[PDB]
Amino acid sequence: EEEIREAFRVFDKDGNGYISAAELRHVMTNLGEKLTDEEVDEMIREADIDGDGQVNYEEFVQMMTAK
Ligand SMILES: [Ca+2]
Ligand SMILES: [Ca+2]
Repeated sequence: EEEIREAFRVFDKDGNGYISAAELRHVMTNLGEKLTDEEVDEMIREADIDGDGQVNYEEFVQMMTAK
């Protein structure tokens, strides 16, 4: 949980409590993963359950902790 929360805070550059798709591109691109805007749209749409177009802490946990 702390690893996921700390990681979630690391991607929330503005501390808004929500990770934007472009923010995902920043972390994924520097993390060594280069995704296109559509590939991130797929990850956002799959992890975005409220269709808000962004990943919140609960969605991030399920997407990375998808049991
Ligand atoms: Ca943010
Ligand atoms: Ca969402």
